[PDB]
Amino acid sequence: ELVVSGKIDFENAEQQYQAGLAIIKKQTSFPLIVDLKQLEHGNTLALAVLVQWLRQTPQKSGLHFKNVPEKMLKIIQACHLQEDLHL
Amino acid sequence: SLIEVKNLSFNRGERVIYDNISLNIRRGQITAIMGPSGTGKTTLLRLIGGQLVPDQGEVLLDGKDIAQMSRQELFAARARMGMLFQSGALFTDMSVYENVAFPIRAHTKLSENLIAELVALKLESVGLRGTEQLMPTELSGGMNRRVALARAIALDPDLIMYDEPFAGQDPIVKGVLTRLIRSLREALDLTTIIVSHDVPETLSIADYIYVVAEGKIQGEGTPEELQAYASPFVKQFLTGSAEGPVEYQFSHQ
Amino acid sequence: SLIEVKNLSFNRGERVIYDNISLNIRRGQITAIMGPSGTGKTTLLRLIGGQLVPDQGEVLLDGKDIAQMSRQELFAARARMGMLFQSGALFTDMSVYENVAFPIRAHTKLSENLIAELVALKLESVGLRGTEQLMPTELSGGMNRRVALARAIALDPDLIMYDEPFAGQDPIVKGVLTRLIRSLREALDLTTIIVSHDVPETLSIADYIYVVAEGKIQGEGTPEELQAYASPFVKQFLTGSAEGPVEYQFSHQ
Amino acid sequence: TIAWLGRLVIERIRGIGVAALMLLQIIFSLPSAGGFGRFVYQMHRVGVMSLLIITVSGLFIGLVLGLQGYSILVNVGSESMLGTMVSLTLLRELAPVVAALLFAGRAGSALTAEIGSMKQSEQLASMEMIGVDPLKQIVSPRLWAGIVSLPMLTVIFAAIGIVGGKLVGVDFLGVDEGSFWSGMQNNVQFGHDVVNGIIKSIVFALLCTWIAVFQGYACDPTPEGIATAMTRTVVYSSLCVLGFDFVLTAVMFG
Amino acid sequence: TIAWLGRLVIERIRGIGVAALMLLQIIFSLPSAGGFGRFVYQMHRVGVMSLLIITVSGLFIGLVLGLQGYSILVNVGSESMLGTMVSLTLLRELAPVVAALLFAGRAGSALTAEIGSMKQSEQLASMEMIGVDPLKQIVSPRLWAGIVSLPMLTVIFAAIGIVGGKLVGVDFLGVDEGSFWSGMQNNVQFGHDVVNGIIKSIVFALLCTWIAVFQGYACDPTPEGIATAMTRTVVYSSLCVLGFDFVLTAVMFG
Ligand SMILES: Nc1ncnc2c1ncn2[C@@H]1O[C@H](COP(=O)(O)OP(=O)(O)NP(=O)(O)O)[C@@H](O)[C@H]1O
Ligand SMILES: Nc1ncnc2c1ncn2[C@@H]1O[C@H](COP(=O)(O)OP(=O)(O)NP(=O)(O)O)[C@@H](O)[C@H]1O
Repeated sequence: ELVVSGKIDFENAEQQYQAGLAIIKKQTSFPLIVDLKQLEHGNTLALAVLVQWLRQTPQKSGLHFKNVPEKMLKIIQACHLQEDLHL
Repeated sequence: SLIEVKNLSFNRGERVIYDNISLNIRRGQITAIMGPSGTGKTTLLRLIGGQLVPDQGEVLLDGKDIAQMSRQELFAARARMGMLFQSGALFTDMSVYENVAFPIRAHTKLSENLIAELVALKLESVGLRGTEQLMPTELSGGMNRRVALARAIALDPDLIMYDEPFAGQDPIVKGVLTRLIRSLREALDLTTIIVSHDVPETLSIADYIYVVAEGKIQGEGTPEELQAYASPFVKQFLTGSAEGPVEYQFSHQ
Repeated sequence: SLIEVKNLSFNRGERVIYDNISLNIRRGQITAIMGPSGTGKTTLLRLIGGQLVPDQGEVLLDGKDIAQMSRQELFAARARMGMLFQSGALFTDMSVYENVAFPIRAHTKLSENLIAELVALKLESVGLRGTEQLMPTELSGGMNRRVALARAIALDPDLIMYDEPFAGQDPIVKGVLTRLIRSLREALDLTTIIVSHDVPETLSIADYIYVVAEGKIQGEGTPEELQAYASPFVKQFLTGSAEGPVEYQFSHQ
Repeated sequence: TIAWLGRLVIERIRGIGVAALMLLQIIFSLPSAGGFGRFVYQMHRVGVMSLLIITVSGLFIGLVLGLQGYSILVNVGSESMLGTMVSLTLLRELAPVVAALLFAGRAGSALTAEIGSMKQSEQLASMEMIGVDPLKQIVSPRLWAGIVSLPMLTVIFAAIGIVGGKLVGVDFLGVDEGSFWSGMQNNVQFGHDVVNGIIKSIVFALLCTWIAVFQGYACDPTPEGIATAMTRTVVYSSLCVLGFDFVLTAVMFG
Repeated sequence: TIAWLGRLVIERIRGIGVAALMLLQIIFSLPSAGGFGRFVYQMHRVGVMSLLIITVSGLFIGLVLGLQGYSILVNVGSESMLGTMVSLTLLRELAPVVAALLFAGRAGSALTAEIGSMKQSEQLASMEMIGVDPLKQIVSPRLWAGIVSLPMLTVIFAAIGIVGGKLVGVDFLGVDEGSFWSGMQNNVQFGHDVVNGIIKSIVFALLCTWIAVFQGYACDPTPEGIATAMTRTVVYSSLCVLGFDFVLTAVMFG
């Protein structure tokens, strides 16, 4: 529903990070699904941001594998970060 | 991006190491360099646009001459490279966590939370998750190389250089390094350079190979093509035959 | 010479390197030892050579227990073997003449004129006739190593040991050393031991191979038999395959 | 034949010019760009770790001066001189020299080896490839930690030496204590002689550390180079200290 | 945590036991006289190559003693005292210590580095299989060159120091040659002001070289260890010289 869209670069990582945290503060269960295909590709730190966001509510299975960009899922699989995140 | 080096000439210690080298590093491809030891392999990589200054010729990144053009761009441009130098360097005074984290601080200004997460992701990409608090000096040799590589790919660089990664090792490790290269060239859309003496491994990895000796390129091609052009030097070099343009010192009397 | 090694055990300080190794070094044959890096390959040669004290082990030279030999028997026995060490072990303070000549003075009392002729013959047999009177420090890599070998064969020993001869990186050198081993093996009726790394080069030379890891023999056989009975450790080891009994740290939350 | 020496002299002097250039590049107070936590840490290796050696040396020197002074003074019959001479000897000539030589010396050698190792290992090359100028990370805090540490150690050395001097000169050998302390005041002063001892140690600290950094860092990567550099630092550090000690003492007390 | 120190101390002391055993074997049995004809070569790198440093330092020390002696002695008896103090100081305390430490530096680290490499390269080890005992072939002539060389250097250091003292004390600063020379003869006895300088020199020569050989011939074949060995030979022989100097001078002139 609430999607932190656009390019996550190193330079603005801090603000994109806080925007997501604000979305989390307004927490739902099931956690809101984020379309990550609205993000610009080629940024591993985008994942670092996404991982930290999910980990703010680690007890919640807020997984949206369908909305993961192909480049993002390829780095996840290559790096053994693959988990059953299907929905 | 594409990297071009043209008419390179370099003299160190009053000797010429390189004489009019002309290279085309193809984007997204694996480019490899082979040759006799002690002939400039590390030097040539350093002259790609590192810290060495050529006497003649040009270095082009994206077609632009890196010499002079400009300070700020070059500082930022440097964030696009990662390397393993010879045995591979780790800083002894830093934990593994810090060795991987280190280059991040050269170009970014991040919260402790995000720098920590990037280190965790990069260590898992090479099978090192969970070794963050150990000092690097306590690692086995197979792990020292993997830690250094995690540093090299820490900034999402476009070019990874492996300086003689296959030179001397354990067959198990050779299997692992080969796999990491295959995994990463795809996962990160990388352009890579492998410079190595161990011809049998290079021949099955690279898309394109240059054979360099005595300061000159002595033949180029895909591995299939190099085998087709048996200049005595290249042919002996790529086969291991003891016969060819090599010397022994004798004369009977 | 047949060398028996039985129930070998050896610790370096508190660490066990070997645990009941049983070897048969076959007369007139080339035997070889392969295994993972750092598992004591050199330690084993040093024990075979009698330079280390085995812990309750038995070592027999032509059936004779080395532990029971008198000073004269031991001294004379030294003239039965020569070894080429991993670094080449040349003496920097002496010219090539003395480096090859040197061991002759440990066992003989010869006129300077005959000493000089033996040096000339031994250097010729390895292509070093023209290096006479040069200091060894001025030699190129391949030449440097050949001199060291010339010393090892200076006394016409029965047994030659080569410690990591195929770890050289230069394909040209690999060509030459392979030929010298075969050439000398035949010319002098030698029994030899090759202890190395990079499998594409010991599997085509040895007549018989032991695979050693973690203080144990992991299998033995001719190159063909090792593949036939390649217990998974051996199989992946000789193949250089990934997914063998190789671990890395891993857990996630 | 002869030209061999000539080539050696020419290359060593060229090297000095390089060292001078390096000192100029490092000395500008640029390191403020990063944190100084690194400095505090570095001081651990150049200063704190060497206190044991300098302390033991100071005690033996003090006791030796005590016994030699005494066996001469008993032929003058004037024992008040133990105070005056133990103090002047240590403050003017020995603390600034013994401390400088034991310091570099040990710290000198170890520092040379450590920087040189970082060159040989390719660690420094990597830093430039990353983009962090090594002079601001590896060299800077090492040069300054050496500057602060030696002068401070010089003071401790003298302090131990004076105490060691009294311990034998007055307490075992029967000298009336009041003349010892009076002899020190008569006529060596805190505002003059102590000050000159410190000035000489600032000069020595710079010569010793500057050389140690240079010898480690500025060298093409020859494998035998580290051991040679370590020996060379000890020799040059030592002659520079003695050559300068002469010209400075010749002015301060001339 | 704490037991760490415990283990460090225990092992370092075990090592001294080993050193004692090594010394016994090298000195105790040396029958191979035919090969000892080469120690004269070995001496080249201990004695011949070290005169430049000992000579230059001897001159600076002599000149410094001259200037400091003079500025104190103008209030007590320079006409008689420059002679007596310059010669007793150099014969009793400084030639045996300054030369001993400069030597420990220049010859000591170089020698330990050399044995170290002989071991690290495995070159030394290859001799065992040739039947040539490395202690009789490699170590013997090095230890002996050290014993002879330091004492001869010690004398030269003092000889230069006398030239230095006179050069400033008598020739630039206005003192009589007559009383300088006679004063020295009146107070310096061969027995035992010259002789004790030599005795202390022999003790230091043996102790200092013994350590350099021992540490170079290290147990652990790791490259990091060469630099460590070099630093340690300087530190240990340095403290040992000062410790033994104290006891010997205490006896000789007490
Ligand atoms: N900075 C330097 N200045 C002067 N000489 C150097 C320097 N660095 C190394 N040497 C020499 O310059 C060359 C260093 O690079 P290089 O030839 O590329 O090594 P390499 O081929 O990778 N060595 P190797 O891995 O053993 O085959 C060699 O010829 C060295 O003898
Ligand atoms: N006295 C000693 N004390 C402690 N370690 C020692 C000593 N002497 C030698 N070393 C040991 O010597 C061993 C030699 O065997 P190893 O480590 O397997 O090297 P290697 O055989 O050349 N390795 P590789 O080339 O892969 O076959 C090392 O593990 C060192 O610890």
